[PDB]
Amino acid sequence: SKLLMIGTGPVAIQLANICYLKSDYEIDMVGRASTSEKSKRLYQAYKKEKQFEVKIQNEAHQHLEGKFEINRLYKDVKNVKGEYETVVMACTADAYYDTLQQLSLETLQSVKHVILISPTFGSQMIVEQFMSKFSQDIEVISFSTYLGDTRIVDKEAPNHVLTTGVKKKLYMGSTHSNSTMCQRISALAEQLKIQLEVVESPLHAETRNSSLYVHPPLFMNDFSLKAIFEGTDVPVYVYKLFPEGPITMTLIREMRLMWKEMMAILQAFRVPSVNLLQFMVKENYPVRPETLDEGDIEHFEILPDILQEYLLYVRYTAILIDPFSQPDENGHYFDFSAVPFKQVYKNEQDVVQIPRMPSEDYYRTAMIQHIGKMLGIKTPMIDQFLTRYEASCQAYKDMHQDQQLSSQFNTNLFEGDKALVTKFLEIN
Amino acid sequence: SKLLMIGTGPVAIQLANICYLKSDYEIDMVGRASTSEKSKRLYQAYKKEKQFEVKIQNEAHQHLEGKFEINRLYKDVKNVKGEYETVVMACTADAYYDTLQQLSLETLQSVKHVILISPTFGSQMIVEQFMSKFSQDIEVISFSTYLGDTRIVDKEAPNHVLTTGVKKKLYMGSTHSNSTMCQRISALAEQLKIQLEVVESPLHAETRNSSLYVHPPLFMNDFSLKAIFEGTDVPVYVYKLFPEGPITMTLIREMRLMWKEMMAILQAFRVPSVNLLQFMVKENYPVRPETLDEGDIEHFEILPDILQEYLLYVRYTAILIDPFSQPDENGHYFDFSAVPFKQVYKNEQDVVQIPRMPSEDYYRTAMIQHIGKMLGIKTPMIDQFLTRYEASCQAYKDMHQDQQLSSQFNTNLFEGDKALVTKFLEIN
Ligand SMILES: NC(=O)c1ccc[n+]([C@@H]2O[C@H](COP(=O)([O-])OP(=O)(O)OC[C@H]3O[C@@H](n4cnc5c(N)ncnc54)[C@H](OP(=O)(O)O)[C@@H]3O)[C@@H](O)[C@H]2O)c1
Ligand SMILES: NC(=O)c1ccc[n+]([C@@H]2O[C@H](COP(=O)([O-])OP(=O)(O)OC[C@H]3O[C@@H](n4cnc5c(N)ncnc54)[C@H](OP(=O)(O)O)[C@@H]3O)[C@@H](O)[C@H]2O)c1
Ligand SMILES: C[C@H](N[C@@H](CCN[C@H](Cc1c[nH]cn1)C(=O)O)C(=O)O)C(=O)O
Ligand SMILES: C[C@H](N[C@@H](CCN[C@H](Cc1c[nH]cn1)C(=O)O)C(=O)O)C(=O)O
Repeated sequence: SKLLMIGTGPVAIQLANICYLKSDYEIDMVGRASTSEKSKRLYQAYKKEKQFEVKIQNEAHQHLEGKFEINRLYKDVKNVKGEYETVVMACTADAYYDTLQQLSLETLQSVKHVILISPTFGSQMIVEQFMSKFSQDIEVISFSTYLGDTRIVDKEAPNHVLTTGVKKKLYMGSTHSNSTMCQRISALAEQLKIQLEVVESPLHAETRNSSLYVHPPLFMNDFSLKAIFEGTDVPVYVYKLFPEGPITMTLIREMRLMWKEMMAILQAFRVPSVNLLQFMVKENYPVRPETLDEGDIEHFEILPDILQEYLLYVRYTAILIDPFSQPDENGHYFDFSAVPFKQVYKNEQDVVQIPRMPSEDYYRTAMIQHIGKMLGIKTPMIDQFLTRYEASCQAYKDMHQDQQLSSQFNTNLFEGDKALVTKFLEIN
Repeated sequence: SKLLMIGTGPVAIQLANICYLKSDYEIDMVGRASTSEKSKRLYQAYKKEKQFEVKIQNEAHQHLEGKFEINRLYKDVKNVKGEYETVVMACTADAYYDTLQQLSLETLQSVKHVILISPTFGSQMIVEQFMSKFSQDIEVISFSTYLGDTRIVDKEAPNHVLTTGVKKKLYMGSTHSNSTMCQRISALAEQLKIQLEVVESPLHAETRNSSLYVHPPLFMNDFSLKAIFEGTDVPVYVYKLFPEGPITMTLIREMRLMWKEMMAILQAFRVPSVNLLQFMVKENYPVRPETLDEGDIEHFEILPDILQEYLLYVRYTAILIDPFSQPDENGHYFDFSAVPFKQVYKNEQDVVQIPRMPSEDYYRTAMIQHIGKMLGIKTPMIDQFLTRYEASCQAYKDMHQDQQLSSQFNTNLFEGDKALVTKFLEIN
């Protein structure tokens, strides 16, 4: 009956409301004031109101709203003490190791379940291997992705969040097939009316995330990298066609390639492959039936390389607008394409930060590169994504010697995580 | 020293100014008051001012401007009498036969040169065969296209025209290789600083028109045909992607197919094939080097079918905007794509007209279908374009029994033209 929620962002608050209303756990949450003015605003705000709040936008999601109070908000990870049966990781996947290793020996020995909300590929292996020094039979659970979109509308009230969308389908894998925990999640899922698919293992669920395959080619190329680190003369956009954005036959080739390096790795683990196009079309944003042939979507994996690229290119062109939106009187639809790049930025202590795109993709990609080596698999497109990103960081360093920079710029991070995957893989 | 110019549109007026300033011909022109309120406005306007005028927009085209007076404006074709050495066809290609057959026996016997300004594929054969009953050694000349863009700014002054663009390259073929006429055109071409390419025959020049390959798939499909004959709830556009316009993997397949049916026919006549993509890109509107690989443009004809379609699709997507135009401060370029469909319309005597797209493409396509049969070549995509167009006409007839309709709606036109090609082809 004790639960530790690592995160104080909108994901963590949404999940905390779910555990509050539909579980028997006493819930403690943990951010970082030792480290983050964002966490400190949240802590200060919760301290004042003594309540979090989830609101909703679409009323089909009633189950998820509610005002609530938790048992204990910890200010910083090191402050955590005592025993916790279940731990929920509602932070970024590149902090899972860093954050667990700060918990006490006493705390780590008590843990039976670690649930990973937004894992990358390989996150369960890292977390299973690290937890193995403390429990003997740790249960680790992976979702494909967070269940929807939650955000803070007002930065000044970060304890008040708004869930706007919910995903059509999530996946879920456990180190312990059909555990009590697994069945409790499933039951919970249908309370919330969220289609959930249970799959053989955590790895399997972690590969059912489109962003794995799409974010790296989209953000780790010279066009995107310039827009983020250097800036451009006129605004450019993530989803537009060159020169308005990065998308190009080249970019699409790099995506097919990285997709296949990935399906090589998953054949090794005997995990089914992903029909990337079907995923995209039947689970993210839909296109008109006239745009793509149902038989090409369905057989995507057996079709020729050039044809796969064609189909992908076409997918992106189809979503320049929202083809199901309400066109205005001139035949013009909503410019769904016009998503700006987030650029490098100085936090309130004047330190240069790299935004989540592509920071977190560096992490994801670095991990898949390291899995790759250990397994005897090639990854030249991955290697290329990383080279490009490492070069832009260095270039930023050379170009901005007078500015304070974050550890995100440094080489080569994730040693602990790499070691942990190394170790895990030796064993099986 | 007598020249007959058939046409009183802006093409004819531009060409008449050229002959006036740079030839030794007495120039007569001929329209149709028996038939056209457009021709009658022009005749009335010329009658009043006793002068035509070409103005220019870009000053790189000086040579082409000028005010001028011709020897005789005929009101109608049948009014033509006397002898003419040279005849210039500045009318639509589907009227060449109809209009020549109205001239007197005396006139037709005098003619030595017929110059065809905007021929379709097969136009020279039609005109050579028909002229063979009158001259014995008629010279027929074909250009790829008219030399640029001329228009009337003000409908009320249709004797005043504006040439806005000039083509990068035209082609030119004669039944009489390297004739005096051929050399006089070439000399004239460089006076005007218009790159001209001389090719082996008229047929050869007639296939160096992108519209031959592009207009039929773009306009003779259900989406386009609906927009023209029926209308749509919101405006749609010729060059946009579905659902904003017709362009679709399907449409692109139909274009590759019709392109190849065409290259089958041209192999028979031992005429070189057209690299459709190179034509498009290096001679019409240019795209950024990052959009297409130079090696793919260059080797286009030997590349796989699916890849050819990909490349074409990409070409069209690249020209949604003008990628060389001056983007505004939000990163947005000129919406070069937003060309409306011209719809069926009632002339001033309440008769329903079908616009040039796709009227003239019906003609072009009907001719290539007829060449096809006679030569023992397949054309199922052509047949399909025509079937579709014939069906929409009929549907229009069934749906608008209370409205006066033009002969453009009727089946099956061009018998004379077909017979003439039949005859020509038997002989060689
Ligand atoms: N709707 C969504 O926002 C959404 C949707 C899909 C997936 N996700 C993913 O789920 C995770 C949490 O989402 P969120 O919206 O709650 O984001 P967030 O507010 O940035 O939450 C991350 C939480 O972990 C902390 N943290 C620890 N180490 C961190 C590091 N290295 N970088 C950044 N934060 C770190 C953050 O502290 P501070 O608050 O002090 O920064 C915060 O409390 C993220 O990976 C996110 O990409 C979110
Ligand atoms: N810049 C351009 O406009 C341009 C560019 C490239 C190619 N072209 C082509 O060159 C030809 C002439 O161009 P234009 O701009 O001078 O067009 P236009 O004004 O419509 O000229 C066609 C001339 O021929 C007459 N005509 C005879 N039979 C006709 C028929 N069945 N349908 C339509 N007109 C007929 C027209 O009479 P009325 O004047 O009484 O209609 C007119 O005098 C057209 O085929 C056009 O597509 C034009
Ligand atoms: C913003 C960041 N990542 C999103 C992905 C957001 N990507 C979509 C993808 C997309 C493709 N076409 C239009 N939108 C977007 O840019 O809004 C997520 O994990 O759900 C996050 O975790 O909050
Ligand atoms: C309008 C008609 N046909 C044109 C073709 C015009 N087609 C272009 C082609 C195009 C492709 N992308 C943008 N424009 C257009 O629609 O303006 C010609 O023969 O030069 C004419 O003869 O005057």
